[PDB]
Amino acid sequence: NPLIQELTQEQLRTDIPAFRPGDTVRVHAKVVEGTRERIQLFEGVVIKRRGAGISETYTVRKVSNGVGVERTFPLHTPRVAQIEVVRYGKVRRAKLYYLRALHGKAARIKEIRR
RNA sequence: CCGGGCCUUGUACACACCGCCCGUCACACCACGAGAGUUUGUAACACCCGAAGUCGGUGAGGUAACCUUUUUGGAGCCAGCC
Ligand SMILES: [Mg+2]
Ligand SMILES: [Mg+2]
Repeated sequence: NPLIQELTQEQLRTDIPAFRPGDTVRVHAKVVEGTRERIQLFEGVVIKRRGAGISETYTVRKVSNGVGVERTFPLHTPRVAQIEVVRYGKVRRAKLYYLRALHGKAARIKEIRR
């Protein structure tokens, strides 16, 4: 594990803010077609971060057209150019898996301003 | 017994009782009903969820007009939230 950290330190990334579960975040996710490269903004609430160092992943939930969507990303990708936090929600949890069963007015996170 | 004539009478008969005519069945057609159910539609009702929008309450964030010091603070407004 020390060797692991020493190896993976260079591919670790530092443009990340210290965001949490509960807080809304936009991901500038770039997708690749081979001929073009398009960034698209996936906004959503963060249900979980999990992992250590470079195995750290986080998921982001959205409700596009009445269909709950849930998109996991590794934290340290070159294919995610920016991670904009836009609300600092308050929760008493780390894993917000209760949000999968709710819809809308009950699935609302209480913003803090901090 | 048959036939004929005269009166009268009843009749749903009038090529006039060798008349008329009821009902079932067979055949063909038509329309309708009931029917295990199946399929559409309307209109409400009881709950759940709930867009936009008005209204109400908040608004430590943002804010050229107003008052203030002018060096900034306020009033008000807005985003946003409920
Ligand atoms: Mg006879
Ligand atoms: Mg019928």
